[PDB]
Amino acid sequence: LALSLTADQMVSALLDAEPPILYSEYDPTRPFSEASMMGLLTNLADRELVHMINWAKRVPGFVDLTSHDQVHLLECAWLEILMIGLVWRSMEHPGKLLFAPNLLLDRNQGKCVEGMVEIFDMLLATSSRFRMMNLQGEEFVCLKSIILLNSGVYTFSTLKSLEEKDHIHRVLDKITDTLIHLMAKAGLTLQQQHQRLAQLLLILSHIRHMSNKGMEHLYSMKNVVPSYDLLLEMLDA
Amino acid sequence: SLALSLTADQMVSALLDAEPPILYSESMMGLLTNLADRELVHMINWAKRVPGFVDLTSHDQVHLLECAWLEILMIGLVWRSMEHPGKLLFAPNLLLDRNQGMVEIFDMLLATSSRFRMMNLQGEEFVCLKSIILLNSGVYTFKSLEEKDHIHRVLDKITDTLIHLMAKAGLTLQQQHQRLAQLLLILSHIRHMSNKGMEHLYSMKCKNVVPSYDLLLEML
Ligand SMILES: COc1ccc(N(CC2CC2)S(=O)(=O)[C@@H]2C[C@@H]3O[C@H]2C(c2ccc(O)cc2)=C3c2ccc(O)cc2)cc1
Repeated sequence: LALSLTADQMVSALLDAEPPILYSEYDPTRPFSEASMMGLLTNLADRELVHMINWAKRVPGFVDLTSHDQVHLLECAWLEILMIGLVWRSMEHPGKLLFAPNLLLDRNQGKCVEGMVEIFDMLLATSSRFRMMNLQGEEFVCLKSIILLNSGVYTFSTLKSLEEKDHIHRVLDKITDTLIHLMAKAGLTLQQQHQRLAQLLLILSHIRHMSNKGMEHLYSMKNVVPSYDLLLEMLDA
Repeated sequence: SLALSLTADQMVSALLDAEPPILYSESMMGLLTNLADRELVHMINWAKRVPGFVDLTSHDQVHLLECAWLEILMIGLVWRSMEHPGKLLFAPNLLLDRNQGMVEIFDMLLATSSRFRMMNLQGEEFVCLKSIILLNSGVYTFKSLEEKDHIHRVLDKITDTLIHLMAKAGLTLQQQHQRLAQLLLILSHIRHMSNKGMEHLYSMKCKNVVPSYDLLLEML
């Protein structure tokens, strides 16, 4: 059904699929230690993951994939999705990261965990870049769906496999069409439309980078990462 | 900036003419390190000819190269291996396949090579993509505000260059932006491959081959 959506139907589907805003655990002891703060973020992240599978099942075209390739895309994308959501929540709070409405952290609180100030600096800079470009909500939900479909597609010798990759790349093309259509409705010229598209997609490489760093530093300290069976369990419900 | 007055055809001509030669190979990590060592010297001199790159302070040029150096090598590899399905053409005399492989990276590099082949990636588009990698990889990690604004204009020029090439080649508008999106989403997998390779380099204890900031400033 996904490839039959017009642009505006794609936007509506994605908007209505949006996950809820969750709160951090209430009145934790502050200030934080390294362990306690990581406990809070791990607890929030784990609760956001249930809602991210609900959201992914509603991304047009996702369900058409085999459960195996659904899990694979979520394994590859889950941190990038958590991170772009964090950056979007944080746009209107310059200098700060809004992990939850009750958990707004300034730069110097990232120092609690050993090398998580560097990722904080990267998330803040991305939020400024979104604020500069005046990223629109309809653009964000498109970008977040691109992350889900694109991040894992390149590491899927059966003929079945080529069919899903083509189906991926067809949905991605449709979300590209959708992004362009929103820009044209906004009133951007063709040249501005092309430049803004590239410039939203180029930011995705940095979000990949941040995600890879996040994992990397995490390890240099592991089991907290969600397992295949866990993602696959949650999917089957 | 004369970079910002360039037409699409001047931009391609500048990048095509700055293309480094394909070098030859002459322990498998030793061979690759020797090759990469020689590849680097050409990449600095190539980066200096990317339009709008020398208008950056030497501090910012180094930061971009430090961020982008392994993505640039990797995309070169993928481009050389594109007509050798199943194999990676590290050099005309060092063509390897999966068995010789670091199997994780190899399969990611091969999948990237197959994607470029599936899309019929053109050499004019190739050079455009490497320039983007160089200018985009470290711009978010950065006087500072004039610098970033300059880099985003040059990036807009390369976008215009890519779109112009497609328009010539006969693609419709819808095919043009779809084309542009597919090329740019591949860059995000190249960044991922660079990160994997980078942590792997350190995992195998060879964290000395990563050119440092000072080394790049010196070569520059
Ligand atoms: C035996 O163990 C291994 C562990 C890893 C690998 N890797 C990829 C495996 C092949 C699929 S890799 O990602 O670490 C790294 C990127 C690419 O392959 C390596 C390499 C390089 C870079 C600088 C060095 O000083 C030395 C090696 C690469 C490279 C060099 C030149 C070039 O033009 C293009 C790419 C290989 C062997």
